[PDB]
Amino acid sequence: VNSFSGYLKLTDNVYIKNADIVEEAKKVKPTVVVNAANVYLKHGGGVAGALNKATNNAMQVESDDYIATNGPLKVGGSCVLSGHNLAKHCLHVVGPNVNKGEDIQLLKSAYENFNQHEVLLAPLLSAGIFGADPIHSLRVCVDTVRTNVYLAVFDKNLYDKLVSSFL
Ligand SMILES: O=C(O)Cc1c(Cl)cccc1Cl
Repeated sequence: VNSFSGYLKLTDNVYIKNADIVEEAKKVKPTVVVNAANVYLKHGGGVAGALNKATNNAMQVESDDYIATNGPLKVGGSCVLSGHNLAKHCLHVVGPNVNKGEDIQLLKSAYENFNQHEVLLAPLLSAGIFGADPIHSLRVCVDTVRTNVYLAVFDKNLYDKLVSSFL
């Protein structure tokens, strides 16, 4: 049993809810919250901007030190950093950004990072400002992640379309 409440069960291991990932993290304090990161860990907008704002910019300060030491992530890659006030850990995962022309096949590689964690609160990778089709992102998630993933979808309209269209 875990703390997550109000989710619809899609599969054995994948759950979904219409929720603000920031407000969900604040309530649950999950072991792992996933950030929709870019390779520079520049948390300007979308999910990353919202998570970072909720940490009062402490996520960005930590991230800048990580990049200064290690250099940029790979598209499809990840790093584990602090969850600050939101979670124990933040798994920063880089899905391909269609608005930069990145290979959508890298979305499966991105989701494979989730398998290193038994339970996660996450957004749909590569959707939102990254430009991918969220329906596709959900299919790749279900067909790739084997650990228990709780997906937060902010827009009620997209949430309802993801559920209604789910095979
Ligand atoms: O949650 C939403 O409504 C839209 C959304 C964002 Cl903002 C970021 C990543 C994935 C998705 Cl699906």
